[PDB]
Amino acid sequence: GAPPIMGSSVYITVELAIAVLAILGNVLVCWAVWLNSNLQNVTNYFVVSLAAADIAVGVLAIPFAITISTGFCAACHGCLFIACFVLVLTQSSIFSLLAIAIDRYIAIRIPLRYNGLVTGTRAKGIIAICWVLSFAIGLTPMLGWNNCGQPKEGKQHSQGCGEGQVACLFEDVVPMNYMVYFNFFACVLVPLLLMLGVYLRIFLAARRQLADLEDNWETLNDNLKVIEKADNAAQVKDALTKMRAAALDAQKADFRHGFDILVGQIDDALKLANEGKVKEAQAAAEQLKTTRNAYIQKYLERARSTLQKEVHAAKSLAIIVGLFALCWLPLHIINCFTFFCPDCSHAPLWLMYLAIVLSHTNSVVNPFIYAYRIREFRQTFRKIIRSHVL
Ligand SMILES: CC(C)CCC[C@@H](C)[C@H]1CC[C@H]2[C@@H]3CC=C4C[C@@H](O)CC[C@]4(C)[C@H]3CC[C@]12C
Ligand SMILES: CC(C)CCC[C@@H](C)[C@H]1CC[C@H]2[C@@H]3CC=C4C[C@@H](O)CC[C@]4(C)[C@H]3CC[C@]12C
Ligand SMILES: CC(C)CCC[C@@H](C)[C@H]1CC[C@H]2[C@@H]3CC=C4C[C@@H](O)CC[C@]4(C)[C@H]3CC[C@]12C
Ligand SMILES: Nc1nc(NCCc2ccc(O)cc2)nc2nc(-c3ccco3)nn12
Ligand SMILES: CCCCCCCC/C=C\CCCCCCCC(=O)O
Ligand code: NA
Repeated sequence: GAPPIMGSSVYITVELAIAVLAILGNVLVCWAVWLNSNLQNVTNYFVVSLAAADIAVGVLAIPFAITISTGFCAACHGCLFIACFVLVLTQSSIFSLLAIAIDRYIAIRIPLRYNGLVTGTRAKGIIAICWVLSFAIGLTPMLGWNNCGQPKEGKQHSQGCGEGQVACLFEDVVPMNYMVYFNFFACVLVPLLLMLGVYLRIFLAARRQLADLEDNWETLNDNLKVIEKADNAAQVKDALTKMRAAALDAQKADFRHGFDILVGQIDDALKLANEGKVKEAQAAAEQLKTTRNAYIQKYLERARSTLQKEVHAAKSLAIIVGLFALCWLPLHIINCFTFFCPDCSHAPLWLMYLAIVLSHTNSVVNPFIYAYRIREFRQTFRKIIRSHVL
């Protein structure tokens, strides 16, 4: 077999390349939020917490990963910290992603109550709690759920470690039942499915409110034609009363002026209809068309635009969650095979390190998603680049 130093030279070189890109891209994200006040909102404070975790992958997790690949001799609990620190960062990322999804769900479901419920001070408290919990979850093996008590004696002496020390290799010290049941199923898979559900509910909420808007508009147009071809006064009254309710639920969901005019003109044409005079009620109802073409349509178009922007923004953030799953699932699935099929040959070492490298590349991608999908980030990236390096 080829000397190990050659394959490991490739692995280390790729890891360092990834580390550099992870640091630089995510520093740019934090720099962007710091300088641009329009990026300083609660949503982007979770983005920054996420960027901080990805910087930490480059500065600490990748160096740790290089170290533990050598199988060096170490006190088992020190090795455990080297092996598990990345799990703290991945857990922090999951909490940040989950918080962003819930944030966007609150924004679209109760926007009038959003800024009252979701504040920067409460968000900062949530970020601190999530980091603390990330340390507890990621370092649980250090509390005793580990195989430090059953060291591999052959590797210990073949590597020449003193006693009290282990050959520091991930799968020798971190139990597979922890990685599969606790880390993967409970701490990764369940939150991922939760976020899938929240984003589904976001798109459904946006679709329902768009439909409601269109319904109210066609209800105001349909009943206009009804009034224009009516003949009994009860006819005109029935239609006008269905326009008033439609006009009010649209009011809830200088346009306060446009609707005052609309409601007033409906009330006018309504009191005429109650008095029997229909032709003058129809005449009064036909001026609604200019209030509609002058105010209501304009507001219904920008309400449509706002929802479309929220949906497009929700899609961009959902892409972040999908790429997280794509980059981390292979390693988890491999662990499932190692754990659940003792009759299977272990995944080959080159595939293990490909899966590790892939998980680390996730710390590089998010800055690119922001620049391509989010105008405010893209433009802030441009200004920073063209001004502070050229
Ligand atoms: C930059 C600062 C904030 C963080 C860096 C701290 C890192 C380098 C420190 C903190 C704890 C340290 C570990 C503590 C215990 C051991 C066991 C020993 O047998 C080998 C070294 C080893 C594995 C240390 C490696 C270095 C280590 C991981
Ligand atoms: C998108 C998410 C929900 C997909 C997660 C599905 C994972 C848990 C599934 C997909 C393929 C499955 C593996 C397929 C084959 C085997 C071999 C069998 O001898 C042990 C179970 C084992 C190892 C399965 C474990 C569970 C597994 C890894
Ligand atoms: C891109 C993501 C979503 C899907 C990738 C699925 C990958 C991780 C799956 C597809 C085929 C799987 C391999 C199929 C066969 C074996 C041989 C067995 O003795 C060890 C596990 C091992 C080596 C599996 C490891 C996991 C594996 C490589
Ligand atoms: N199984 C596993 N192994 C490693 N590194 C050890 C790779 C290895 C595996 C077997 C072997 O004989 C020599 C080396 N890192 C790992 N990281 C993870 C992981 C992180 C998050 C989810 O899974 N799993 N995982
Ligand atoms: C400024 C950020 C500092 C970055 C710190 C990262 C440095 C790499 C950390 C771990 C390498 C040290 C572990 C090597 C122990 C080998 C001891 C031995 O010979 O057994
Ligand atoms: Na991350």
